[PDB]
Formats: sequence, C-alpha cells, structure tokens
Amino acid sequence: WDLLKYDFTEERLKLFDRYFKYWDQTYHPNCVNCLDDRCILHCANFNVLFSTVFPPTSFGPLVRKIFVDGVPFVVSTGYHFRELGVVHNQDVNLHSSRLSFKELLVYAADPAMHAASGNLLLDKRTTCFSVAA
Amino acid sequence: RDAAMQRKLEKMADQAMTQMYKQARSEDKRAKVTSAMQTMLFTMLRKLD
Amino acid sequence: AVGACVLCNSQTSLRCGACIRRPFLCCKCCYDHVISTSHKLVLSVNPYVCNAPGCDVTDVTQLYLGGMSYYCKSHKPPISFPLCANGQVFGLYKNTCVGSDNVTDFNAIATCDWTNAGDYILANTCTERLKLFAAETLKATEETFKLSYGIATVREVLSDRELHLSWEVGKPRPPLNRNYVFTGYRVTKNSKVQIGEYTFEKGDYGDAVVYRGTTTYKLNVGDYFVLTSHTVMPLSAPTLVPQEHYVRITGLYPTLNISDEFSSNVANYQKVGMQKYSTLQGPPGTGKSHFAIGLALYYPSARIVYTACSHAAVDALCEKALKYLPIDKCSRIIPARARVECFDKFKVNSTLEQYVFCTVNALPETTADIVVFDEISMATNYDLSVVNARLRAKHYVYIGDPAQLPAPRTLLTKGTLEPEYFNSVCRLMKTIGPDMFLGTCRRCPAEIVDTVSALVYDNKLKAHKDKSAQCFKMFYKGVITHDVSSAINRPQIGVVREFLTRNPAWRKAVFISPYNSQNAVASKILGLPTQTVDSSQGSEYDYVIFTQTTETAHSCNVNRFNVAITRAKVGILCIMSDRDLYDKLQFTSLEIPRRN
Ligand SMILES: [Zn+2]
Ligand SMILES: [Zn+2]
Ligand SMILES: [Zn+2]
Ligand SMILES: [Zn+2]
Repeated sequence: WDLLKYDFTEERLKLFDRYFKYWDQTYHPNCVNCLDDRCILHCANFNVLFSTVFPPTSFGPLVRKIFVDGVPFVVSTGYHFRELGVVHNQDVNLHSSRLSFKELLVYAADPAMHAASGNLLLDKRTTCFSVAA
Repeated sequence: RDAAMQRKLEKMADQAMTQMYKQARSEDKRAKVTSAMQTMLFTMLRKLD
Repeated sequence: AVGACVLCNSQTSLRCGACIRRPFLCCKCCYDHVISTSHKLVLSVNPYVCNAPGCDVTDVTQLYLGGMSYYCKSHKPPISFPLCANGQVFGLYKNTCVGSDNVTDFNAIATCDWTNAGDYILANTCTERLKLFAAETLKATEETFKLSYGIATVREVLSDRELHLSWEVGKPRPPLNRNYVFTGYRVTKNSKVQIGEYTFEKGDYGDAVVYRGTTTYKLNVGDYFVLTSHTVMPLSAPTLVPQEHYVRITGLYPTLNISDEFSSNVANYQKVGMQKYSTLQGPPGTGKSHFAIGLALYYPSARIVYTACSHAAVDALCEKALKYLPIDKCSRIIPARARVECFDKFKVNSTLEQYVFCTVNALPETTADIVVFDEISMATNYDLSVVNARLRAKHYVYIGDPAQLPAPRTLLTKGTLEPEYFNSVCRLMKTIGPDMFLGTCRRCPAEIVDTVSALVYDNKLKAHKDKSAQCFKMFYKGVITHDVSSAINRPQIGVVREFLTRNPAWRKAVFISPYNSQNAVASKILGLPTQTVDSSQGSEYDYVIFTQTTETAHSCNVNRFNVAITRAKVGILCIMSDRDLYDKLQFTSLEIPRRN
C-alpha cells in the first residue's frame, strides 16, 4: 500500500461482500452515516474486524497545510478511527488573520505540530508503534 | 450607624478593590501565556518548511 | 489596563468609553471629563453600569456602589455610597491621583469634529500627549469616514488599463484620486475572495477611466470594489526628539574627498554631524536627493534610512540614488501590496544594506545612524510619531519645502490650513526656518525661479536658462459655465481655440488646471494630455499651458500656483483675471484679442 492512501472504503465494502454476502442488514463503512447508536455498534464491529488488514501507519490524525496571515501551518482536520472509519471536521478555514485564545489553545494542544517538527525515532525497547522524538 | 455602617462601606470597597486587582492579575497572566504560546508555535514552525 | 493619566500621568485604570479612543484619565481628570462634556460613560477594568436586569441607566453620576456591584438610585442596596464624590470617580489610586485643570483643551479635542480649520489649528498648538491624542482621534475619525463610503461594481473591463466602473447607488462617489486604493471582491457563490488592490485615475474622457492594479489577475463584470481599511494603532513614541548639538563628529566617520562636486554639501554634512537632527528646504529641482546621496557617499560607514510617503515618492527618491551609490543596495518596502510596481531590485526581508529607501507607513523594525526624510510638506504628526517609534538612529534630517500643497484632508470644508499649522516640522521650519537652506535650483528655468522667488519665497534660490517664450496673457474670466459643481472655464479656453496653430513648436505642451472637471472637459476637445499638479510632485514637463479657473481663492493660491509653475522647462503662460499676481511676476503682458 502506498503511504498516502487513507480512504479505504470500497475495500471494506468488497471484503464485506466477499465474506458476508447474505448478512441481512446494512453496513456503513464510515460510521458518520449511522442511524441510532445500535447501528453504530453494528457497523463498528465489522470495522474492528476489517481494520486488521490495512497498514498501521494510515490511522490517526489527518493533517493539512493551512495559512494564517501569510504563514503556512500544519493542523489536523480529521481522524481515521479503527472503528468509526473516517471523520472530517466541519468548521475549517484556510487563510486566517489573527487567532484569539480559543484557537490558540486548540492549535497548541494538537500533536500535529509537535510530531511534524521532531526527529524520527525507532524504539526497540517496546513493540508499540513509535512516532517521533 | 455612623460608627458601624461606614465600616461596612469600607469592607465592601476593600473587597471590591481586592477582587478587581486580582482580576487585573488574571488578565495580565492571560496576555502573558498568550504571548508564550504564540512564540512557541512560531519557533516550532520555523524548523519544518 | 492600568496606566498613567494622559494629563497628570499618575497611575490609573480609568477611561471614559464615550470618548472614541478611551484614554487613561486620572480620578480628578475623569471627574472633570464626565461632569462637563457629553462622555457620560466611564469604565475601569470593569464597566460602570447599574448591574440590575432591566435597568440600563448609563451615567455614573446616577450610580451607587453596592455590595459587590454598582447599582442605580432605584435598585440601590440600603447600604451604598455613590461613585461621583468630591471630584474623584471611584477607581484605583484615589489618594495618589493628582489631576490638574488642563481639562479645557482636553474637552476641546474630545468634543471637536475636525470639519473646521480652527480644530486643526488647536491640534497643532497643544501639549505633547494632547497632540498625539488629537492625531489619534483625527486618524480614527477619517478611518470611520472612509468606511462610511461603500462599494463599486464593475460595468465593463475594457482592458487592464481602461476601466468602466460605476459606483454605489445613492452614495457619494469617491473622486478620481491616487490615495483611495480599492480592494476587489469576487464571490464564487460561496466564498468572496480578495482579488487584489487597485488604483484609479481620470482617463482621457468619460466614463472609461484609466487604472492600475497590483496583480495581473484581471477583473470581471460582477466584481465589486471597496477601499481598503484597517484599525488605528496606539503610539508611545513622541513626535520629535529634542535637539542635541555636538562639538565634534559623534562617531560619524567621513570619506576622504571622492566627488568634489558635493563640496557645497559637505559644508552641511559637517553640520549634520554637529547636531542630533535638523531640517532642510529643497525647492523642487534643487540639490535635494543629490544632497542626501552625497551624505551617503561622504559617510559610507553608517547605516542610513531613506523614507517618503507615496510609492511614487519612494521611487523618485530611488532613481538617481542607484547611480552615485554601489549596489550593494536595499530599498525593500512592500512585500504583498504595491498598487503600483514598487521596488524590483533585491530581496524582501533581510535589512541587508546600510542604505534603505522605504516609506514611513511601511517602515519595518530597523536601526540606523540617520533617517533623511523628504516630503515634509505632506507628513502629519502621526507619521512623525511612527518615525520615532520605528527608527532610533543617531541623526535625523527633514528635507522638504512648505510651499508645496498639503495633505488632502477632505474633512476640512470651513477654512484652510496654513503650513505653519500643517504639522510640527512645518510649524518649526516656518517659525524658525529650516535652519539649513540649499541653493540653488538647476532644472527649472531661471525665469520661474527668480520671478517666482518674489512670492512665498524670499528671493534666495536661483537657476539658469531664462529664455524663452514665457508670457502671461491675462484673460478676463467669464461666467461660471459649470456642469458639475466644479467650474468649467470654457471661456478661458476661448483663448486657446486659435492657439493650436499659432504655436508651431508647441504641440506636446500640457494643459494643467486645478479642477479635475476642467482637465476632463479639456480632455473632451483635446490636443495634448492633461495632468493636474496633484498627480505631479515627481514629474517634469518641457512645455505647459496652465489654465486657471474662477476668481475664487481656490485658483489664486500662491502655494499651488508656485507648485504649478515649477514643473516647466522652457515656457509657461498665465491666463487669469489677475489683479495683483502679475505685479510680482515680471514678464511681457499680452492681451487675448491681440496676437503679440
Ligand atoms: Zn450503521
Ligand atoms: Zn470622554
Ligand atoms: Zn489626571
Ligand atoms: Zn437600576
């Protein structure tokens, strides 16, 4: 798999058809479209199953390059859950002027900048997925 | 009354004054942490592009 | 939000919010501000309002300090005292607050409207903090006035240079001027994007006008045009540094002798090395920007800043400057916005070179040894204060001549500004003189330098080449045949119907005239381009046909007449019912019905 691909929706639908054809209830690969909470559980279960196939680097925050007062940033605009598929933020604005306290907080708290401005790391003391030092 | 009610005037003036001093301190440290956050963001950004 | 009183400078956190800019007043000062004028709204770090719901009473004089908040007379707690008492409003630092009685000029500036001359008169002759406050208030007021304007939708984009722009409905259209720069807005449907900044100009006719833009991103028919804006920023640096004379060169390391043509200027460079700051008067065409480049070469081991106001001004400073000077240069002013193409030489942001040609409004954080400022006929106290706030050099020199035209200042409708009350630099350079005069002019003809010396000047500047063909054919002005409220002196042009053939070597002459309408109506039936002196402060012309207008003082201004003659090389003519102006100007007087 290429490093940049992160959608992975039709693959889930095709696996669902290949292995569970005659299951008699709808299945939304992206739980954003679910109805009530019971459909959320029903679809998150299959997502838990299928997400053990795809590469592990393609999970976590989705970042993108935004500008404020002529300065390029790197902030996150969504996620890619192992259970709830892909989620996109609704209120995102490129080209800003100034940031007030609220936005300063939500930008300083993201791991996007911290990880994008750090050295790669390969920790062999563990087996969990490392990210950056 | 002129011996006690004015002491109540004094206590209320003093508590309002102290509260508004502490509020001034709140807004001051507010501006300070704001400056700190933004300088940290800028210096972190200047290492990636 | 604690600060020093704008009158007595005792620590305070009091402001009267009804005043537009909200300055720091002491307890006494704020009391005087609230009992006398209409600012019946006072605020400390917390607002002073009846905190009762439904009771929105405003003035503090009808408030009473309650348990924790301030309440009105009605919803008052039984145990409460007022907030206006013994001449001090209830706030911080009650006992160390000193106040004074200078509340007079304070109310004068806090209650003025800037629509008259006398307001600007007082704003120029008040105390330092009062002067900065007046500057701030008038800048905020002109910002709100410009924002009181509106939009301008495009009818047709003829070209990148010719534009058909109609303005808002039921709205006073902004005149064809260079100062009002227009930002463009084109909505997808959905997302209105800023399409850049654009400048306009009166065309050769109507309604298609000439215009220039910062971008090749061309316009469209649905775009709408509004003038750009911002917010007025506070200032803390004073207007002018005090004078400091020095008995010896204060670190100023000169050159040996390199271009001895600047010997008449080294006698002034030594003086600039002898003091902290000074002023220089360079008439149009005199040793102006040559003086400064000679100062640059003579002291080549010191960081120097050059500054102006307009992009045309900083470019007229930039021209001959790249000649006498190694390059090895820097003059970086505008990173993202010059409506007209500005500097195109080297980088945007490194402060690389020791000489920099910039503008006051766009000066970055730089340090130097002197900042030589031209065009002091157009700067205000605000530009002086931001010069002092942006540059902290070892020397300063204000170059310029007050006999030129002032700032627009559209709000002035009752009266006119004398340059002595234009700004502080002009006040000093006309009360004590520029204390450093440079002579003489060399470009203009001598017949418009010695004959024009008799007017606002004192017969001290000179030039050469008196010949030829400089005659004033005084026509008797006819009735005002105006279409727009601006007068059309077509009878005055009645002296020019028989002029296109009798002038053999004069076909590329220039029709100049004060009124924009008088330039336009001439441009209808034209034979040569038109350019009013407002578009020219950095332009030279060989021939010129100055056309005057009605007997009003708007036409008989010695300042504009001066600045309108000094843009010629060979000849110029005066066509005016002049009763006394031709007595100080000694050429041959001609009459219109006679061709000699
Ligand atoms: Zn579902
Ligand atoms: Zn006020
Ligand atoms: Zn005071
Ligand atoms: Zn009330």
